[PDB]
Amino acid sequence: QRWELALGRFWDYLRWVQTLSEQVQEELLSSQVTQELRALMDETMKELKAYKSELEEQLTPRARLSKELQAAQARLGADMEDVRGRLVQYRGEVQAMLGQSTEELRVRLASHLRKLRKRLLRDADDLQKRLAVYQ
Repeated sequence: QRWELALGRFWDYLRWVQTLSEQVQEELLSSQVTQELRALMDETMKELKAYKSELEEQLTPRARLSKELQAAQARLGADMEDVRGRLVQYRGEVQAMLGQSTEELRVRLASHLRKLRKRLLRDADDLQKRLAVYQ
């Protein structure tokens, strides 16, 4: 699916960001990372909505699976939005610290991202299965 490929590009970027290399940190504090993740997330949600709408339009006279599918869409979007939000929060916290060690913040950020990756795995799988049934 187009939306699955767009989600793949989001994943590809997130796996690099997780490393929290000094290059990642440069591009996080400059806002390049959060700008790019926003673009990747918006494309994923745009393609997912377009696909769902095409399926919708293909159907005849399920009404419950429809609301549960809307919820599965929303969960994926919320997962991606929370990845971005954690990275924006990290940047704001570092700006506030006058050059002192960030190490504790990066350990906490890395943990938030690992938990979000588990959620992304399960929420995308649920959404894929639900879309296939809906079709």
